[PDB]
Amino acid sequence: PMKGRFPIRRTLQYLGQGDVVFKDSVKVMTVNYNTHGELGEGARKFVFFNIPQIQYKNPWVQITMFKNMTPSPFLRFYLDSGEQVLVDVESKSNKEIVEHIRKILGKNEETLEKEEQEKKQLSHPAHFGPRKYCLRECMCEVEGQVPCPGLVPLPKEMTGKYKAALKAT
Amino acid sequence: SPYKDEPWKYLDSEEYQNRYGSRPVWADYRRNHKGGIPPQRTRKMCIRGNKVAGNPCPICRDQKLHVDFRNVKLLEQFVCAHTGIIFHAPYTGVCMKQHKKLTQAIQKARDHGLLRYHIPQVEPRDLDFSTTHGAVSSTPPAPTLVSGDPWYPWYSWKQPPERELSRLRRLYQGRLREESGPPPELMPEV
Amino acid sequence: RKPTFMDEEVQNILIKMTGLDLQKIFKPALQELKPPTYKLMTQAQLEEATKQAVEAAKVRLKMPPVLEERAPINDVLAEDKILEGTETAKYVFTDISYSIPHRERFIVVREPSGTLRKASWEERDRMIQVYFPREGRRILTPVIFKEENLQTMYSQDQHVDVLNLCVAQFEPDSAEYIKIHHHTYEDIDKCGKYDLLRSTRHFGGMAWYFVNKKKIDGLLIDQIQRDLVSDATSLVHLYHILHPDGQSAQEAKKQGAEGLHLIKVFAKTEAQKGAYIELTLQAYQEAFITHS
Amino acid sequence: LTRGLFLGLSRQETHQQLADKKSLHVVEFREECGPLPIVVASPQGALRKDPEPEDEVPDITLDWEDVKAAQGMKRSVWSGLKRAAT
Amino acid sequence: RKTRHDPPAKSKAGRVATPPAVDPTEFFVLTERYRQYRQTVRALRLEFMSEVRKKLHEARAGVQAERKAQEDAAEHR
Amino acid sequence: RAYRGGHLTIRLALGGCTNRPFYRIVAAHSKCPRDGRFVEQLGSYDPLPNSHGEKLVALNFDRIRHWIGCGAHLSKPVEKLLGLSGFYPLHPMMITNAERLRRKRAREVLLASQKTD
Amino acid sequence: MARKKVRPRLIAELAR
RNA sequence: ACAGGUUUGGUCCUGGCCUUUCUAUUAAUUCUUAAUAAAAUUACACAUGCAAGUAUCCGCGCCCCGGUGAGAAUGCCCU
RNA sequence: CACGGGAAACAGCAGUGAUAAAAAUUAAGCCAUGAACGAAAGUUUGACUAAGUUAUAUUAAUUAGAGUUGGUAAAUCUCG
Ligand SMILES: [K+]
Ligand SMILES: [K+]
Ligand SMILES: [Mg+2]
Ligand SMILES: [Mg+2]
Ligand SMILES: [Mg+2]
Ligand SMILES: [Mg+2]
Ligand SMILES: [Mg+2]
Ligand SMILES: [Mg+2]
Ligand SMILES: [Mg+2]
Ligand SMILES: [Mg+2]
Ligand SMILES: [Mg+2]
Ligand SMILES: [Mg+2]
Ligand SMILES: [Mg+2]
Ligand SMILES: [Mg+2]
Ligand SMILES: [Mg+2]
Ligand SMILES: [Mg+2]
Ligand SMILES: [Mg+2]
Ligand SMILES: [Mg+2]
Ligand SMILES: [Mg+2]
Ligand SMILES: [Mg+2]
Ligand SMILES: [Mg+2]
Ligand SMILES: [Mg+2]
Ligand SMILES: [Mg+2]
Ligand SMILES: [Mg+2]
Ligand SMILES: [Mg+2]
Ligand SMILES: [Zn+2]
Repeated sequence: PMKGRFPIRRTLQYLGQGDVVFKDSVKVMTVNYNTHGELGEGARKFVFFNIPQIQYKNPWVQITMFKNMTPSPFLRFYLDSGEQVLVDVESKSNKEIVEHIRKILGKNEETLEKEEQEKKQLSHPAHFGPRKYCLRECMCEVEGQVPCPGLVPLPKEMTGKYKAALKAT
Repeated sequence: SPYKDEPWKYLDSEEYQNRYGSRPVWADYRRNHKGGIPPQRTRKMCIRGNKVAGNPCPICRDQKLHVDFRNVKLLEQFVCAHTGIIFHAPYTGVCMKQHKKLTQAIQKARDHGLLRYHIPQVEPRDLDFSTTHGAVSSTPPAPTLVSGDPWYPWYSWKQPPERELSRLRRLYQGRLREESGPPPELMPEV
Repeated sequence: RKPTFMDEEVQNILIKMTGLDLQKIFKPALQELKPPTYKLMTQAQLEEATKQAVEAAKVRLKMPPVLEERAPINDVLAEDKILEGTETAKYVFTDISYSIPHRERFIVVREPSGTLRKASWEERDRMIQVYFPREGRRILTPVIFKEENLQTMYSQDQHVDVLNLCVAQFEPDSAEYIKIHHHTYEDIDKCGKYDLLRSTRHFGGMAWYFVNKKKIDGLLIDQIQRDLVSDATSLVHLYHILHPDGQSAQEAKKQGAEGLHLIKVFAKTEAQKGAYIELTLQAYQEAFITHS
Repeated sequence: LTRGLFLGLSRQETHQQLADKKSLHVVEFREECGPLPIVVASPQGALRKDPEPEDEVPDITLDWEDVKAAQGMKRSVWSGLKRAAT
Repeated sequence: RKTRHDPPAKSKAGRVATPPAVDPTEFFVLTERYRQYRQTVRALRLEFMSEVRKKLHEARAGVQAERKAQEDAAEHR
Repeated sequence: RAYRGGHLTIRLALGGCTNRPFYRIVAAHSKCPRDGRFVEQLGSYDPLPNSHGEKLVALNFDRIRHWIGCGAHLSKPVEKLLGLSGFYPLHPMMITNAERLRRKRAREVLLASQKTD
Repeated sequence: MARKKVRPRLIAELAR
């Protein structure tokens, strides 16, 4: 990327390196911030940097911006059970908010690592099929077993053409 | 050629040093093709029968070179020193028949330890080494196993009562087949 | 309470016995090379980077477990004489499930005689590899582990690689693993190539094998010639722990010395050839006094 | 092309010159050598004790061709062709 | 394979079936084996059925489930 | 595909090239094709002996009893295959075929010897 | 599933 | 893309066309054998044979398998 | 769409006419597997299995012809 102020924030690595995963009960995040004043530096930098990372990890969570409606920047979270979480940011920096958000509503490290651990067992190594879903495609790709007749031609005694010839004779 | 006894003798010979020198065999060979991009596949073979087909490949132009697993100096020239991967056919220019020979010879040589290749450090297969579990330790014999009796009563052959045989004969009369007795216990060999 | 390889006492002795050479433990391997990454660091940050490598080196130096020979499996679950000649080949059934550890899986073979018996260790490990493949393990026994091929690798001082192939291919408690490791340890002893496995993670295995075979004469001579004495006496200290009821360990309680005198105790008590040991220790002493 | 290549290569900055103008160590992290911090050049003279200011998001100019290739989107039929020796 | 609405063939329009012969002794023994075999498999099928009920019940309202539910609720407050 | 009815069944699905059969133990709706879509693949069954003279069979035991528990039908060969492993009692047709082999072999032995004398 | 161009077929119900 | 040919008396710049790489069908010329994979003009009209039976009568099954890409921006993912 | 009407159905395997630059056998068996039915021995199955045919592709070998030779782009002389 050439255009833009910070082209690095528009690459797949930057979108994927942000680790903030909301719980299944989080649906709506509303961010209000001001375009003037030194107090809103943390809020504006949070919108300019971290929000793309947050949305990429939570595709199903609505994120809506509102500019210059409240003198004090804040973040509002709407849960599934109607619960409202209000986060107040007036001097916290860009980094602080992400750490604060990750603790009130983010998922725990043990929960994330066990979630993908249970995902691994779906692609069981012992199965056969297409390359996109299974490792091997046939039993001939295992050393020791009878190889595919395409690569190594089979002995005549095992070919069905020879088997039928002797039965009819 | 009188070099089948020791193929590596030619590599240590003075003739090889005089001609090729320090550089590999395929250094002075250039492949003539149709334009800027060479075809991704070289000649299948250039030694068809007894006729040498045009400009030969580096290995098929001097017949004294033997592609075997004993000599490592020749096979080292076709393996990257740093990356440790086998050069493809377009990189050198050898014919496809000899390229297959090189890959098999290199693979055999690495299997015999004559050539060095990377060996990653591998963790042990299991986390806990316990032989206590019953999958590997011997389980107590079944009461029907020690006695020698079959595992189920109906596995063996039992003579039906004659009343039941008469009933079946009446039901399936006309289409009846010859009955048979108990099966032999052991089958002899022809 | 017999000594075991996992004890904290023996592990701490062997951890400082093998040493730590960053250059040798991190050697550029023959793989797909990628361009290096450069960054600017101060003096303080350089030590932080160095100590992280030390921690990574320690994890990379986890010695493989060493066990005794496994007992063969001879168990018959059931016998069926009705299927004596129904089939010619034998069926092998393997229970596959991602949740069951490989040590608890059921591998049961139906012999053509009709006997439902568990699979032996030789075939049990083969079946697990077939249905649960992993890097470095061949289904059939590679030709590299024949006696003829090992000598070719040994003549090319490939001892570190042979051990690394053996741990990946065979099971640590298997019979083939033991005979290959013992053969490798025997050969390096004959040629005095103990320097090859200095920073190698496999150094604990050969030291433990020597302390159980009562063959420390060769190893102690090399360490003194390498001017590594502080760890040399630790090796002698290890000997007393493993073999307490002996004349050498009795002297350590009688005389109650320290330093190089601990080697002198063994050199004159249980050492099979103490003439070289005492002379080399004498050679070290005079040289060290001159150096100091 | 000839003038541009020589002008660019003559403007190349070495590790030693970079270290001297920064007065900080330059550490080379080989990928095949693991996390071992190989040192290639040392700043002769005074060594600065003040660490470089760590920016969370660097401001650098990226070329779209480099990022496209890095993400695995260049699927031409001429980029990955096998060619002859150098 | 044919469909519902197509007409059948002409040559094979007279025959219906020709059951094979029945060995009296062999048929009775085979019938007896099946009666016990079906009985044994049915008990295993019901035993496996009860196992599935146990597994599903524990996943829904097991003791560990209540611990998990209370833990997240306690953390949220 | 939307089918009118059908029952869940554990069966063998053919595979491999000609003269080299290879069966996959799969569990799919009875009305779907033999190589068609399936619920879960359980194991494998190699019909040809290898260099060791073994016919490899793989079974997903904890999953196999799960589908049987929920009411899945079994075909003729999988019952014979499970019976050999010992998960199920020997199929009655497996024994009768064995007995027929002995009687045919016994007739073959007598017939050869009668001609000999 | 549905689309914005659904045509109200009536003969199928009439035949039923 | 590692690029190459071509504007002009001639140089630089801008800008098209084409070459070099791989796959499929048909055609021309040519052709010895074996094995494996695949088999494809046409939703045009069709001779003849066959493709759904089983079963102590009831019943169950009978484009399910298979075939085709005509139709519809149809749809994919998901509740 | 299919009550109805036109109208009298191979877009099941093999095969035929027409048409297109497009060219597989009017063949064998239910031995395996799959599906239907029977309590069951078992029966049916052009799905399939094993074969027939074709350089359409890949491999091995037993096999030798085609194209190009001003430049991009490997390569020639003598005549008309
Ligand atoms: K151009
Ligand atoms: K059949
Ligand atoms: Mg096939
Ligand atoms: Mg112009
Ligand atoms: Mg001109
Ligand atoms: Mg043609
Ligand atoms: Mg053929
Ligand atoms: Mg009835
Ligand atoms: Mg279809
Ligand atoms: Mg079409
Ligand atoms: Mg259309
Ligand atoms: Mg339309
Ligand atoms: Mg029809
Ligand atoms: Mg047809
Ligand atoms: Mg039609
Ligand atoms: Mg025609
Ligand atoms: Mg065609
Ligand atoms: Mg024709
Ligand atoms: Mg004909
Ligand atoms: Mg037929
Ligand atoms: Mg028949
Ligand atoms: Mg049948
Ligand atoms: Mg039934
Ligand atoms: Mg065929
Ligand atoms: Mg010509
Ligand atoms: Zn050649």
